[PDB]
Formats: sequence, C-alpha cells, structure tokens
Amino acid sequence: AWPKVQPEVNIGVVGHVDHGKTTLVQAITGIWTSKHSEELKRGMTIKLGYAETNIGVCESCKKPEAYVTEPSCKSCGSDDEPKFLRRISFIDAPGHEVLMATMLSGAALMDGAILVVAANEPFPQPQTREHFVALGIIGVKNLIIVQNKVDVVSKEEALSQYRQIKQFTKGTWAENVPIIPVSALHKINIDSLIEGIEEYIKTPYRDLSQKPVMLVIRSFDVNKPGTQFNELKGGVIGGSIIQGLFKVDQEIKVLPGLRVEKQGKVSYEPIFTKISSIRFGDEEFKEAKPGGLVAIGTYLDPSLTKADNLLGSIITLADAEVPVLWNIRIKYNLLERVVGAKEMLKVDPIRAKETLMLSVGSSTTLGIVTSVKKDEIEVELRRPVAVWSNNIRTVISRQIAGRWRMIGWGLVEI
Ligand SMILES: Nc1nc2c(ncn2[C@@H]2O[C@H](COP(=O)(O)OP(=O)(O)NP(=O)(O)O)[C@@H](O)[C@H]2O)c(=O)[nH]1
Ligand SMILES: Nc1nc2c(ncn2[C@@H]2O[C@H](COP(=O)(O)OP(=O)(O)O)[C@@H](O)[C@H]2O)c(=O)[nH]1
Repeated sequence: AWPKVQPEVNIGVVGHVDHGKTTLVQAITGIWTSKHSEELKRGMTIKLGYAETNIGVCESCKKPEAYVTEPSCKSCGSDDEPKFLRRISFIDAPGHEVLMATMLSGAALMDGAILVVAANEPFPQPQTREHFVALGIIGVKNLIIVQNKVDVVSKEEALSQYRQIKQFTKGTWAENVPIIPVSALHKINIDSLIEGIEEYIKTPYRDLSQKPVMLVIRSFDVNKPGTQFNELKGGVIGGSIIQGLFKVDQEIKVLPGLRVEKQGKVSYEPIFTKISSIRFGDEEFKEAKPGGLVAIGTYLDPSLTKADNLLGSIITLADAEVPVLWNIRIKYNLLERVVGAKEMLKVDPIRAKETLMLSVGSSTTLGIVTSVKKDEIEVELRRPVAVWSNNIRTVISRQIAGRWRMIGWGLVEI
C-alpha cells in the first residue's frame, strides 16, 4: 500500500480572483479549499484555503498520463499499485487572495507556487502583475504558470497568450518559469501539471539537525460548549514548521510570548508548555517536520490560544536561544515603483521617522524608522519579533494609498 505520511512540501496557488485557483486545487487534490466539508477534525487556518494529496507514478504507463494522485494504475493498464513519490500541500486564498498580512504569512511557508492565468482574459490583468511582483518580493523560488480555461479558446489563441507570457518574463527571474495550459473545471491536461510540479517544485533540502522552529498562523480553544471541566483539552496551535522537527512531549515555548503590561509598561515574557499531540489533517503523528500545516496540541490554558490569540508567534524548543528584539537592523532592497491604482506609482526612498510594516515569518508589526542608509535601516517596533536565524527575509510595506502595500524586502541582521 501507500504510506500515511505527512505533506513534505507546501505549494501556494495564486490567481487573480476569478482565474481558477479554488477549482484548480480541486482538480488536483480532489478537495475544494475555499468552502468545503468538515470541521469536527479537518485542518483550519486564519482564513486561507488548504488541501493535501499524495503523488505517485505508474511505472508501466507513459508520462504525463503516468502520474496519479491515487494508489491505482488502472487508468492506464496496470492493476499494479503505482509508485509513491510524496504527499504535498496547497494553500491559496478563498475567492480572493492577498489580504495583505496573509500573502506575507504564506511566504515563509510556500516551497513553490502556481500563478493561475485565465486563457480567455488579456494577459496580464492588473491583479496578476502585482501578484507577480508580490511573488518576486516574497522570494518565490520554484514557480509554475498555469494557463487555465484553455478549453474555451482556440489552440491558436492559447498559443497567442502563451507568447505574451513568455515575453513578459522575457527579462525577469521568471525567464524560464514553465507555462502549463489546463482546464480545472473540466479537468484537461491535469496530468501534465502534476508532472510539471514534480519537476519544477522539488522538495527542498531538509537539515533535520537545525533547531526546530514553527510559525504560528492559527490557534484556538477546541473545547465545545458543555465540555466538563475535568474533561477539557489544552489550547491548540496551528502553524507550519519551518525547520527542524518537533516531537510529541517536547517542552516548547512561544515567542515573543505573553504580552504583559506591568506598571503601564508593555513587555513580553515567553510562554512555556509541552506538545501533547501532533496532527496533520485528520491523522495523528509522532513527529512533525517541515511541510504542510500542522496542528499542535499543548497544555496551555485555552485562554491563551482562543481565537488566534497567538497568531504571528513562533514555537521553538524551551531551551532554544532566540533573540526577541524591539529594534532591528535590515539590509533592504526597494522597488522602483509599485502597481498603483490607476496605472503605477513611484516609491519614495525610506524617510526617517516614517512608520512601516514589516513581515517576519507569520509576524507583521509596525515600526518607526530610527536609522536610514543606502542598504540598511533600523526600526523601533510596536511589538518585538523572534529572530530564529540570521538572515530572515522581511517584507517592507508602506501605506502607500490608504492601504498598506509592499515596497520592498530585506534581511534582518543580528
Ligand atoms: N494536534 C492536534 N490537533 C487537534 C486535536 N484536536 C483537534 N485538533 C485540531 O482542531 C482543528 C479543528 O479546530 P476547531 O474545532 O474548528 O476549533 P474551534 O472549536 O472552532 N475553537 P472555538 O470553540 O473557540 O470556535 C482540526 O483541524 C484539528 O487538527 C488534537 O488532539 N491534537
Ligand atoms: N472553462 C473553465 N472554467 C473554469 C476553470 N476553472 C475554474 N472555472 C470557473 O471559475 C469558477 C471558479 O472561480 P474561482 O476558482 O473560485 O476563482 P478564484 O477563487 O480566484 O480561484 C467556477 O465556477 C468555474 O466555472 C477552467 O479550468 N476552465
């Protein structure tokens, strides 16, 4: 049989609202991310859609038809069980997509991505352009561009758009990003895309020795009304593990931790607890490595997690040595101009004393610029951030319009 393992890679599906995301993830996993089917034990997030599936391959059959997401090769001859390759995950935003602190969270999480393009829409729609830059900012490594709705246009028209795309990434990092044409609605050429993600979005190297770090993006009080006091469960923490691994029964801590305001002065003292359980989807595990969205059971007073109280925090082992700074130094790189409302907009260089919004992992706090230089700036922060590794990508954003907007990215230096 195939093994009941956990996902080992996260793929985010980004698509201009109405190009195919929700349906495309379904054509692959067989699940509908956005609005869906179970909560009694089905993995949930702050708001974003999420789905997982196994990936296999039939040894006898030819490709791409040989890739399967289920343990069967009948579809092409064999009564033989196909070869398992890996279990994967998909994340996307329900009938929408950026939401501004969401696209920033899903960044330290995404291992690769998929840009959905409607084949019956002139390329590139505005929202696609910004998705495109957002991905560059985010540092999206492995990318695949999917030409959706290809079944509603002619081969020639599809080809026409194909070129437009190829000659839009003609001079960017996307230079070679593959373009795969499909129909998520009617499921057409879906097998090629699965080949395409097996080739272009490979599972990243995993140094299992690195110190464990998980980004918290969800947390709650699982207890239902009526629960008896001696029978209630500890708080629960949903997040994605970035590096290392966590095991049930390990002592851990939450950073920055608990916000305490003694003497009218704010300050955060880390929150300690132990892992009571690890769950991926609806199945329990012993350990939790990077890949997929994991649910961690603790021994925390439900008041602590209740209603995503711990969102933006990170979990590490109790003795892990992780700074928690209220002032950080960032080696940055801005954008020349941002996708403005009308047509464009030019970004002003970082001016001192102006308030910005940085993203660190699943964190997003506002800070005041205290220092500003060619390649570096320093900022005071409203709330502190845990810095588990040296250079951790950060996303600088400015309330350009009336709405915050990415204006560059940088590395947190310590
Ligand atoms: N690791 C782990 N995860 C669990 C356990 N029990 C439940 N979960 C997680 O809890 C999730 C569902 O949470 P949910 O019941 O919707 O929280 P809630 O009851 O809406 N919080 P509230 O009652 O304040 O509205 C599932 O996706 C599942 O993974 C457990 O014992 N261990
Ligand atoms: N013809 C065609 N229609 C599609 C395809 N994928 C999705 N659709 C249509 O678009 C709708 C879903 O749009 P949706 O995926 O929710 O937009 P999103 O939430 O931004 O991803 C469905 O009602 C489908 O009828 C496709 O591959 N081909």
